[PDB]
Amino acid sequence: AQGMIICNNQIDDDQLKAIQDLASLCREHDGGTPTFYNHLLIQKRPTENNVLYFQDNQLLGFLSVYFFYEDACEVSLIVSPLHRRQGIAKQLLQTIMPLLTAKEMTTLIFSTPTEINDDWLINQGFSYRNSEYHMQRNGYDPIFMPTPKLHIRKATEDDIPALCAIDEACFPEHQENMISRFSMLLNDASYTLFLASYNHIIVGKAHIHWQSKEAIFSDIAIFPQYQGQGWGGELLSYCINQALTSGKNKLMLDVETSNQNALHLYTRLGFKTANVSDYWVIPLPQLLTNWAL
Ligand SMILES: *SCCNC(=O)CCNC(=O)[C@H](O)C(C)(C)COP(=O)(O)OP(=O)(O)OC[C@H]1O[C@@H](n2cnc3c(N)ncnc32)[C@H](O)[C@@H]1OP(=O)(O)O
Ligand SMILES: CC(C)(COP(=O)(O)OP(=O)(O)OC[C@H]1O[C@@H](n2cnc3c(N)ncnc32)[C@H](O)[C@@H]1OP(=O)(O)O)[C@@H](O)C(=O)NCCC(=O)NCCS
Repeated sequence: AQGMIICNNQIDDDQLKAIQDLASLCREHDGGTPTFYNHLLIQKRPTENNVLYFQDNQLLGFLSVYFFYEDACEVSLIVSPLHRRQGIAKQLLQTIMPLLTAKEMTTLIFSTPTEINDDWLINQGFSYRNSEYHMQRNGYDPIFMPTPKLHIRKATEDDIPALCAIDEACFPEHQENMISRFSMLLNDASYTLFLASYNHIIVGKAHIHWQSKEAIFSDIAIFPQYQGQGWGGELLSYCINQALTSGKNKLMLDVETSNQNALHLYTRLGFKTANVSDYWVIPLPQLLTNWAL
């Protein structure tokens, strides 16, 4: 008999592959997994945010907290489907709550696989917020496009006013960091900000972040006034074919949404939903009375 609880501030390489093996076992049974931020896990973070639960040399539970907002934190938590309703989740949370009360936390955000937990979550005071589709296009075949009607080019530092017009109309979350954020993106060769123009009028954009064997798509936008014309599909088509020409076949795209109709164009250019996570909110004091402290 042996139980062991490790609480640290950085996931080492072998711990990471134990965590990924446990997560894959949960994907086997749950149809999906919570959202993990691997770059944050393997980073030396200021506090002890990771909790690993072992039983006879076996990783059975894992929790990590991410401090994104001010009074809110995101929690990714998994327990071996073969060892559930044994209190492993309350043990992991008991471990982390001293850190949470010290940071003055008031609200917890849990990422969860869809459907399977809906009824007991809502019956315990959790509130659904949104969902996230982690998409991948893995085919080697390019997109065969009709007559191109857009001119598409890499944005230089001289397209900032157009980039800021696009952001103002589509990405209000960057309002007051926008010029300085663009100045760094445009002077980083691992980022390509594609500008789409129809008859010399700029109609939208899309970002590609190049990695050594992947390409990460983000910040796709067509102005609402221009969204009927087929330009969103042409722009994204062009970016896909650019990544394939560049020798990257793992194309990533993450979409936060509460309705699946925001997936129509992407799935139709060959992206598929590799994982879906739901995000539920609960007041911290309510969680520690429904779960014994
Ligand atoms: S201020 C602008 C804010 N930006 C966003 O919210 C970013 C995400 N969406 C977009 O930038 C545009 O909605 C995209 C997805 C690029 C579509 O632009 P377009 O409307 O120009 O693209 P097409 O005309 O080529 O495509 C029409 C086809 O696909 C589905 N569609 C509409 N809206 C979406 C969204 N939001 N997500 C996925 N698919 C979407 C449609 O089926 C639309 O086709 P129909 O002919 O309308 O059936
Ligand atoms: C829930 C999970 C995260 C931990 O489960 P666990 O170790 O089985 O949790 P516990 O045994 O600590 O039980 C704690 C509270 O679970 C709630 N809970 C867990 N599973 C539940 C279920 N299937 N139905 C109702 N409540 C459940 C209860 O309040 C349980 O309380 P009780 O048994 O004392 O009444 C596990 O089901 C899992 O890893 N699921 C997949 C990942 C996921 O959904 N993460 C999101 C968590 S919000």
